[PDB]
Amino acid sequence: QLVESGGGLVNPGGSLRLSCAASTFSSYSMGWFRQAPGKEREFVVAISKGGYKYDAGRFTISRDNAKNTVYLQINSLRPEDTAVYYCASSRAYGSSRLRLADTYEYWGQGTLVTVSS
Ligand SMILES: [Zn+2]
Ligand SMILES: [Zn+2]
Repeated sequence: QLVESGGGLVNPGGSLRLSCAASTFSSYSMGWFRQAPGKEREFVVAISKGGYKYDAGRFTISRDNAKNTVYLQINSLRPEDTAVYYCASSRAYGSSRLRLADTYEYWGQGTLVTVSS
């Protein structure tokens, strides 16, 4: 029900906007996670149903309910940022449990971001 878009080749120090389009979006808290080469999964950032954000300050989140979309902005890319980025939706209200993958029920396919130069 979720599709991430926008990944690609990007420069260190650059900026990148990813989008996660949802197929009743307003009733879900939305989170972004990432899996880098080697690393295990990392929480990135989440925005609750109510509009409140939970952070892991280069990664920011907005939700356009009227476009059924959540955006991840990465400002000032770093080599650590090479990863597949996953969007996820949870039926939970906002809490620090939105930093945990186990809280989410629906997930996207991921979009790959490669920091290079
Ligand atoms: Zn914060
Ligand atoms: Zn809009």
